[PDB]
Amino acid sequence: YFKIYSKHTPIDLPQGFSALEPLVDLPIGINITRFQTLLALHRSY
Amino acid sequence: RFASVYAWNRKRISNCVADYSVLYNFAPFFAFKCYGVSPTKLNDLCFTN
Repeated sequence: YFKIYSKHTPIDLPQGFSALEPLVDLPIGINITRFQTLLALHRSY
Repeated sequence: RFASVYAWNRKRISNCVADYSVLYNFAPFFAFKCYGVSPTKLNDLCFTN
């Protein structure tokens, strides 16, 4: 069962308080052991 | 097409009405064992996944 949370707030991590909230609905059984981040550039590679 | 006991095929079911009568109505389905639930109450339950 998936679990994804997100939260956007104005400001490094400050000393404030914020709670993450569920955002999607993706029921699919996967033994997730990987994690990849995706960036963006303009060099056109 | 059914895969082997290892690398078994897995399919998620959602966003559709579930009529279980046709399932156990099949004659060759001799083995039908339920854990944590009874066969008579499958058609009246609500499922999240």
